[PDB]
Amino acid sequence: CPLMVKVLDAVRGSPAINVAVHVFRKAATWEPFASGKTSESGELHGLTTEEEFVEGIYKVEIDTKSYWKALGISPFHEHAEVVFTANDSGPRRYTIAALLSPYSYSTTAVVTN
Amino acid sequence: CPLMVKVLDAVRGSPAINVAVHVFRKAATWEPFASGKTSESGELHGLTTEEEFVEGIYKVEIDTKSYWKALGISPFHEHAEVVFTANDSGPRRYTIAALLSPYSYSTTAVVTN
Amino acid sequence: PLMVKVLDAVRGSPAINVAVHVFRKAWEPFASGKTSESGELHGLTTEEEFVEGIYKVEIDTKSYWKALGISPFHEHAEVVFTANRYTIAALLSPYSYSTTAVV
Amino acid sequence: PLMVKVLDAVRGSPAINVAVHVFRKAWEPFASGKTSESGELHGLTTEEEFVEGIYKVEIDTKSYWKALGISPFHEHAEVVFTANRYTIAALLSPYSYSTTAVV
Ligand SMILES: O=C(O)c1ccc(-c2ccccc2)cc1
Ligand SMILES: O=C(O)c1ccc(-c2ccccc2)cc1
Ligand SMILES: [Ca+2]
Ligand SMILES: [Ca+2]
Repeated sequence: CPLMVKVLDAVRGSPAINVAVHVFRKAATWEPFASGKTSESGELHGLTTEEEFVEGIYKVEIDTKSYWKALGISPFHEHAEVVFTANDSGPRRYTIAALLSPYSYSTTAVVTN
Repeated sequence: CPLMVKVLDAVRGSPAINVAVHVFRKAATWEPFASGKTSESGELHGLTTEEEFVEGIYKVEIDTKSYWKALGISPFHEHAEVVFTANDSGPRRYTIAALLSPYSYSTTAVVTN
Repeated sequence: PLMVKVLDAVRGSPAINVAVHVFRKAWEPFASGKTSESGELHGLTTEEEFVEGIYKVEIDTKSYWKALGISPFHEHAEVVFTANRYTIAALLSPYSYSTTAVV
Repeated sequence: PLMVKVLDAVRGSPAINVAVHVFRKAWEPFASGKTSESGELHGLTTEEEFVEGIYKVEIDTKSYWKALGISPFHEHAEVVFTANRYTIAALLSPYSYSTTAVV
């Protein structure tokens, strides 16, 4: 799946591979929810399950800093942090897509069902 | 596949479904090369083949105008037109991704092999 | 030393009267304001105050869209960077945003 | 009536000395120039000349990246719109660009 993240690299013209993604959910403060790394295709499947993914405000943080530093590029953003309310009118499936540059990022959401 | 196009809609939070995509190749003027429509997932596979996709300058035109008009939205851009040299140092596979808004578009490329 | 600009990709206009909050990591509130008629927010800080460190610029996009009658995806366009004149620009759509920094 | 601005997302700077060509559909060349130190190109046209119609703004991004020693994907960031003050902004990366219009 109900939460998928896809990341692309604007500098290299590739997927952003092995980038850390942390998801938090807003507590009664940000409580850890799930995390993972992108695959060779830039995708991260299997973050969560239908049973774990409840209504709430979620924060997806993509660790852009480590990713650029590891490629020998200077990162401006510390991380790319997408915050949204999920499932408020019923369960949906979300894809969070992000395009990364050293001084910019773009992000969109696809919401289904 | 060697040329794939993926389109997303920033207004509706969905794939851009059934959007016309025309590809031209620069002639000895823009000669028609291939065209198609995006699927229910926003993707257009099967534009061309390894044997047809030669070196050249290619223009991918995404018909944003028809797409917005059909949804009852006012389009500013007539079309989103990505122009690139392909295969100059050998065959590669290209994915052209585009994110559409009425007054803006973002596009990136993923290049493999 | 720090300017924020916000643009609306759906209407093709500056995003007016948008709340912008800036935090510095000790998140200490650091500066805030509302966008002008041009989509720009000047006068956030001073050179004396704006020291190197890690800043978050949080733009209240949700309130913006809701005032226009459009249901938005995000709570805010939130933007986190290490410092060390900065213009932070945000381009808004209901289900998307892009941000950049020009230094 | 028509301004073009170009930003570099890799270096976090204005894109300086970039060629910009504007065409009007009869493609008739209509206006052109090079970006200034601020990444902006003013003085392209006049209110008398800038009539409603379909315009292409073509930004010579390839030459820009090549001067910096970076191999670029695109030939140009080309941008096509129906008119009817316009600022057309382009944010450049080697394998990507975003463009917007603020009217
Ligand atoms: O693989 C995808 O579905 C995909 C990933 C990223 C994008 C994207 C394009 C431009 C800006 C931001 C994101 C589009 C499609
Ligand atoms: O008017 C400006 O200064 C400006 C316009 C657009 C952007 C921009 C931001 C994100 C994506 C594309 C363009 C930045 C600055
Ligand atoms: Ca609810
Ligand atoms: Ca060759």
